[PDB]
Amino acid sequence: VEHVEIAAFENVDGLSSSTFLNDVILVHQGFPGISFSEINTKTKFFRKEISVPVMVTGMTNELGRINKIIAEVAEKFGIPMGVGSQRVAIEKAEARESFAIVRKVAPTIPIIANLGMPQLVKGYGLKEFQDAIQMIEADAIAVHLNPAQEVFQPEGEPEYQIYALEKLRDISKELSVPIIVKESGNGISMETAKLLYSYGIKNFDTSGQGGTNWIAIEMIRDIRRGNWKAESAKNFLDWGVPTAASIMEVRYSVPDSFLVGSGGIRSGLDAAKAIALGADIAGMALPVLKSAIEGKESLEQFFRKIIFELKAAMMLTGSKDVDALKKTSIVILGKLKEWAEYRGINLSIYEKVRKR
Amino acid sequence: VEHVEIAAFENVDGLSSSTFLNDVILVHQGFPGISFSEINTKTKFFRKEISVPVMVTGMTNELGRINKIIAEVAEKFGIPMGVGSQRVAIEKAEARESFAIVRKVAPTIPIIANLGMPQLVKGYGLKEFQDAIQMIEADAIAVHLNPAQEVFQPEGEPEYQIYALEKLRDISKELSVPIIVKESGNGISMETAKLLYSYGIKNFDTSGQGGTNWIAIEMIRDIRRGNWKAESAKNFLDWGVPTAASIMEVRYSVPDSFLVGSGGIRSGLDAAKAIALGADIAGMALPVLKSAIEGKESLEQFFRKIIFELKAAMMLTGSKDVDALKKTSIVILGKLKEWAEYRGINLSIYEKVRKR
Amino acid sequence: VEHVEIAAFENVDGLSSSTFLNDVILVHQGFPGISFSEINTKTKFFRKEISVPVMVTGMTNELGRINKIIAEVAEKFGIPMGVGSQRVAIEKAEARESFAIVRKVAPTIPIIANLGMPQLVKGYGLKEFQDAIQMIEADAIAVHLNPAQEVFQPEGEPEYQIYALEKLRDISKELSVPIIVKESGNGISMETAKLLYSYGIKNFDTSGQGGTNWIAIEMIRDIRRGNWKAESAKNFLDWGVPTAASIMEVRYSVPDSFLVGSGGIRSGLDAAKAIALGADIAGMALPVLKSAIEGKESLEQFFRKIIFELKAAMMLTGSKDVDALKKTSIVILGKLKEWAEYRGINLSIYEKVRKR
Amino acid sequence: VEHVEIAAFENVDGLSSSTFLNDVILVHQGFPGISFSEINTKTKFFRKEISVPVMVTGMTNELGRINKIIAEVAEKFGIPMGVGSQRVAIEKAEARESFAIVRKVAPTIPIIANLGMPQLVKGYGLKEFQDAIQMIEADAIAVHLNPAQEVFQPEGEPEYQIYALEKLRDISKELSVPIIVKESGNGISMETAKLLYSYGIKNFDTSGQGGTNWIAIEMIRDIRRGNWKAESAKNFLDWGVPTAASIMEVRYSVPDSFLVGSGGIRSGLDAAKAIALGADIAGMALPVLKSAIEGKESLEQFFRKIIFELKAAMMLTGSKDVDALKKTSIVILGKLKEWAEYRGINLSIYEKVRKR
Ligand SMILES: Cc1cc2nc3c(=O)[nH]c(=O)nc-3n(C[C@H](O)[C@H](O)[C@H](O)COP(=O)(O)O)c2cc1C
Ligand SMILES: Cc1cc2nc3c(=O)[nH]c(=O)nc-3n(C[C@H](O)[C@H](O)[C@H](O)COP(=O)(O)O)c2cc1C
Ligand SMILES: Cc1cc2nc3c(=O)[nH]c(=O)nc-3n(C[C@H](O)[C@H](O)[C@H](O)COP(=O)(O)O)c2cc1C
Ligand SMILES: Cc1cc2nc3c(=O)[nH]c(=O)nc-3n(C[C@H](O)[C@H](O)[C@H](O)COP(=O)(O)O)c2cc1C
Repeated sequence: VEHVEIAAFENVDGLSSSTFLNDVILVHQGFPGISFSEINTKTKFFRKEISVPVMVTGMTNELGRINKIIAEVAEKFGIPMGVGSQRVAIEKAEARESFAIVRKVAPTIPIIANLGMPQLVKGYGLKEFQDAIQMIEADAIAVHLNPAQEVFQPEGEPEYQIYALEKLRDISKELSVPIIVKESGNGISMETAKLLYSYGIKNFDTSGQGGTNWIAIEMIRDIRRGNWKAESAKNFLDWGVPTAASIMEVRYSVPDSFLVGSGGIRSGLDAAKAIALGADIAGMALPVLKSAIEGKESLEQFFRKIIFELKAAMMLTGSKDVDALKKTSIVILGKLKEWAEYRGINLSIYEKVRKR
Repeated sequence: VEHVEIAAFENVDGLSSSTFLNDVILVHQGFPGISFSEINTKTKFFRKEISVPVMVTGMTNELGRINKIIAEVAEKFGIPMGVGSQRVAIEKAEARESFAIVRKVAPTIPIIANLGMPQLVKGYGLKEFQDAIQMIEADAIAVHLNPAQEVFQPEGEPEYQIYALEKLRDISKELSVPIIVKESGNGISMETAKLLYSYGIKNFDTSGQGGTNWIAIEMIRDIRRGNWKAESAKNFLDWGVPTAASIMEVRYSVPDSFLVGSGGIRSGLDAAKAIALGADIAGMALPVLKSAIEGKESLEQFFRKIIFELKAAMMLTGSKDVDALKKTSIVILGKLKEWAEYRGINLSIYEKVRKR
Repeated sequence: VEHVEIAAFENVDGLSSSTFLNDVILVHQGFPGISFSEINTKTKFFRKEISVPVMVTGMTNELGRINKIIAEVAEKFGIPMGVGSQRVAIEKAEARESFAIVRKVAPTIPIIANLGMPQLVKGYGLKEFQDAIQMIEADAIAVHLNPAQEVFQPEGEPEYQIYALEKLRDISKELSVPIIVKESGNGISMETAKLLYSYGIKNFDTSGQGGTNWIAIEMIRDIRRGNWKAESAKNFLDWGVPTAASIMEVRYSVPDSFLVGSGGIRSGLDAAKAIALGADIAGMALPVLKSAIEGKESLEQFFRKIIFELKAAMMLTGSKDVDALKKTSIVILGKLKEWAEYRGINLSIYEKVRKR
Repeated sequence: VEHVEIAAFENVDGLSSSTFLNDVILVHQGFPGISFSEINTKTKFFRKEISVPVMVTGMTNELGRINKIIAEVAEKFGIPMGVGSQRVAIEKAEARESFAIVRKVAPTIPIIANLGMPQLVKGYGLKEFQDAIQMIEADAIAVHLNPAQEVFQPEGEPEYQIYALEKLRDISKELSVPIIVKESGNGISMETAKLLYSYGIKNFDTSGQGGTNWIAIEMIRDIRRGNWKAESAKNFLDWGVPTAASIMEVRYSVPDSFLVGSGGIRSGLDAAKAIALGADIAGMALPVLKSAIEGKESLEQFFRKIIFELKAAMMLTGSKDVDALKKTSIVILGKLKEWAEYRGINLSIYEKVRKR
């Protein structure tokens, strides 16, 4: 598919965009108070325990073999996996297999189902959610927001009438698993998290700018068909809430949330920063795709590296476990500091909130 | 004409200058609450409704055909258009046509007459103003300030005594249509807006630095004649109030103003930022000229793009209409923030005023 | 002489240093409320009136012809002129003419004698000071501080003991003309100004970093002799109080001072900024020397250029005279803002002070 | 030895790291109030007086000759010298000489022993400490922290259980000399300083980032071995507390500490800055190694240069002695300013603490 081709092989990772993660420093503790072998990376993911506080977030036959590779490696490492949109599989019986195998190959890890928010204004509802969940015996379902991508694509247009949320709220009352609302690379602001929260959504995946740039992907699609919209997309390459800013806004405005910090997480250090900032876990998509494309051992080496990097940051902050990481001392500098200040985030009360 | 030749084909657009608009961020809303097709870009321009909150601002035989192109396309898109200085048409009856074509080809949109503050200093009075208006059946008249251009031009030297403002006030009480006071690239400060406001001026067009650089144009003219003033002009290339700062200072110092945010507006995103910051409409001149020179179809495509970009910023901020855009969430960072703080602009109270 | 050779023809103007004047913005006024021909640049210099608020500051047969040129042009333009150090003329009768000529060629302007603070640590006293004054019928005497130069020069080491100030205080009591204390490229701090003030010094010339870099001059002298001190000098190239910061410190700590704002003043805009910030007049040395070396007509053109640029800044700020310019609206940003804040300069009470 | 090979000949000094000392400005005093020849650089180092407030910090048969050169030059200049880790000398009776020579060739200066904190959880205790000290007749012992280096090295893992401090605390009551706790290039934070202080540690050596980058050194070791941990070390090159930030944090959090400011000290201006910021003395390692390798006269010239540079900064700040330097006027700007602010270092109570 053209989207996968562009994302994996063109220069669109963080193109003219920023996570603001470089504005976050984890304070080095020269006397850690622990040994490396005592570091415990285990944490809760709803009703299950996972081995490392990171998930693979959703990415849409050839698509099913990447999904297979990702799922088996995720299972091995005890990390949760989101699948990409299950709309095609809801509609076409054939496509059901390229999702199913996930649970054949990953019996124990949390698996998160996926449908787009715009589908809720287009006839999708309780049944479809139940089908997407059943299809992979999912432990949760992610509902994704991608208005920026939809705005810049040749075809169709974004529809996010409030009805979607009213329906989602109804759905949440009969679903057997939790709902996560996630972005797709442009981030969740406090106004959006408060709005979602007001309809009963308590679980968020920031998916901020700085990682996969979908506006850049549509720019490329546009250039490829000589569409003038490409020039317009260029103006919006840096559009969105940066991941680090998104983590703060969501944690601040809904302190009881379960929070995935994703969008440009490219190292275990990035993952450690996201968690220390306020996330409960870090999410990754694009670098998982690129490694899985190289093959199973490449993705295994990828996760070994991400996990080493995470434990390195844990060790060097004297953080024996994830709960300790979430309260370790940080510095916030530069644009992220200015962002937080303008946005009314009292850093003093932020600190308190991130640490509880 | 030399000035048009230099503006169109030399490197004078934003030369060593800045709008400060890069310090303005529109907060992305992942659940916009609207569909793209419900976005309404209509707004008021004095007694008329326009289709988009953007105007072409004034730009001075061959200058009549560019005006004709601009005017038929502005009519098509339902956007207001200011003409360039009518001085030559007051002084020569034969220059009237290159303005009279405007109303034949654009019978319904607001059309804004144009005379200089220099003409008012020099004994233009009511009749000249009435004649400029009648010549194009104008819906208002813009009076331009260009002391910087006058300072640096090979020939002549500016006069801006308060007697001209006494004249303007006298004229305004007998005119059939409102007066807009606009700059020409170097922007309107709070002192200047307040002074004008004390003389009954309520409508402003910021025309701040960052776009067409008239000091740069005169520097080039000076270079061309081997005039030593070109070195002095170079020291002044970054002179003036940046467009974003000017929007802020005028809205802050005259809360009730009708305000055009102009000077370096080059995209529908720039336009959306200017309006969200505090302008009622965005103005553009130079890129409209450059597209009109290419032709009617080039300029039609230019406007479709501006409009698409505007609506994309409204969609992605959850702004269903121009009133909502005016109150959407922003971040102010960097030098603009330092500018505002130094100039006594409480950013807390600024938010209140811009949202009303 | 080697110092003039290096200053005039090597890369030492602003080398790795900064005036901080780029952090000072004069607020553009689109309706100035004055005309260009009514602008009055006349100001006071002790008991004389000068035509422009700028002086040539001191610069050390061939040295007497550059002085002669500078003096005749300064007389022509009505601007005060400091001579360079008169030590050699106190020490040798023959060296007197290369100064004396000054007063033959420049009978009316203020002329400022020059002796070093190192001469006061070394046994110059009243008579030597009187002789320096009489030799050129000076209207004031400058005593220069150059400890950085002395530190890094190949030969010898600085002495700035307190008895030299006791001596200056005593001398000042029997002198017929005022004493100005000036630096030589490294700027005057509030601690230094307050100390000088406690001994009766009322008149200061900032000579801050960002213009002529004397540490760079000595570095080059050191390099030219294979002297290892060159590498040490390199580490101190950005040593000193930037001119803009020095102006603020002296104005704030000695509000009643007469203040020359100098050190890196390279245009009439620089000069206008220095005065707006708090100086009574601006000072220049190096670019005058460079022009003088090309000849009298070149220097005449240089002054015409400086004056035009000063009047342009006055015009475009609506400042009818120097007193108006001193209270015109400014913006302070960036490092200078941070400098001022850290040094306890409340930017609100600073405004009050500079405006009186 | 590989670590010396890499430190001395690869690009690892300040690689992707920063001391933050460029954010510290010493205020120039154009009238110093002292002479160069009167400047007194003597200061206390526990029970001894040293000639200059700088030490050589510890660096680990050809390792002995470098040590012998360093020690004899340090003796000549009256500067204290730390040795590298004595672990091998404890285990191997042959290695004792390459440390003991130090004391034959430097009978009078303070000599500082060295063992690593992780040894305390691996069998080392009072006896090994007494041994280390006796072997070189030490005046103090340094216990080093190098967790970041141990994390990234091919072989092994960092062990810093609290037991190590419990043991160290016991040892401290029976040792005949003081204990200094030092980092090794990644700096000491307030949490770590306060933790050490709670176990009785009063003496600290910041060894902050910006100088020798041990994560970089291990990265190169990993590269050379084809180890994938190299890619992970690259992610951590800028990890740690910058030297200037560490000096502020330790002085702030343990105001009566004896404090060595080290990590990236490369000139006497860096040393002066470190001292004025709040250190008692400055420490250097890498540049001493590099000079020692070139030979005795090179190292002699190096110290001459450092000392001249320190006295230059003392002269130019009007600091007659080390006590005066510690209270001289400074400006803190930029990232260091932001770091201190985030970390709750009230810059006003900081000023008091560092000046007492
Ligand atoms: C090829 C590709 C396909 C994607 N498809 C989906 C999708 O079907 N569902 C969805 O929720 N997110 C989708 N995502 C968005 C990711 O889940 C993630 O939110 C975003 O890429 C930011 O993370 P990253 O920077 O680690 O890639 C897709 C991303 C990629 C790269
Ligand atoms: C070629 C040209 C001619 C102009 N002539 C006029 C004029 O006659 N009247 C006037 O009010 N403004 C004049 N303008 C100023 C514009 O109206 C506008 O204020 C300024 O160029 C800043 O907007 P921009 O950056 O979008 O060009 C002129 C601008 C251009 C480029
Ligand atoms: C070649 C040269 C020689 C100087 N000699 C003197 C001196 O004799 N007396 C003194 O007070 N200042 C001396 N100055 C310092 C200047 O008066 C002035 O303070 C300094 O150069 C900063 O101004 P500028 O950046 O405009 O050069 C000298 C400067 C130059 C360039
Ligand atoms: C080659 C080398 C070996 C080192 N070995 C030791 C060691 O044995 N003990 C120790 O405490 N620190 C050791 N250090 C760290 C230094 O003492 C110092 O803390 C660090 O290098 C930062 O200072 P610098 O940037 O001036 O080198 C070593 C440094 C170098 C360059």
